Amino acid sequence: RLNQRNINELKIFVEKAKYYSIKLDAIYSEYTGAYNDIMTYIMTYSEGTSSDKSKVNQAISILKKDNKIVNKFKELEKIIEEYKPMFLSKLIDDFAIELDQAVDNDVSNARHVADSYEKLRKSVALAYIESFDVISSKFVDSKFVEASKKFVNKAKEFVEENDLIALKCIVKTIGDMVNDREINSRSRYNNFYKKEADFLGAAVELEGAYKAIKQTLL
Repeated sequence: RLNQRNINELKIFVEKAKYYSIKLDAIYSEYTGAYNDIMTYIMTYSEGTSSDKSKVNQAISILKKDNKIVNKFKELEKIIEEYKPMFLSKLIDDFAIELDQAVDNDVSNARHVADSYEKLRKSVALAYIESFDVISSKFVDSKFVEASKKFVNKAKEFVEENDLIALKCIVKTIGDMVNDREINSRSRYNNFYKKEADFLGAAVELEGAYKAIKQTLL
């Protein structure tokens, strides 16, 4: 009856986007060294600890190279094509432009490129939550829809603390629920991340609300 097609949509979204977090971690793992070389050069140059712009021109050049980072980001946008917020698309295009216009020895664009990269990485994690928000919204069940808004809001507070760590937990947690496996309410990071607990709280409320729906479709 009611809610089956809502459940199919969510199941199809979570499965399509199963690798969304690991593919974001791939961008981090590959480009973190480029980012730090920029951040470190700036702070070191900032205190008149001399100039080695080579490390920035190298950093910028490895970001630019073969459009790999832009296309890795465009892949993530397409994984959530049907639900992608406009806040993602603009930032990807703006970051492409920003990179395209980065010139050698121009250190201020560098800081800006670094800044846009960390913001874009965050937006990507926020874009998974957004998509979850759009799908969950469509459900005809007060409890699930109310559980979903708290889930979404605690997922966002978690992402503000650590985008990459939060995104990993969000994908897993919604992965587990949708695959009918018990949500684990234990902090996976032993409360090192202070927002994880509130998120898993919202998740086990969501979990009870999802289960009741599944009971209606038996």
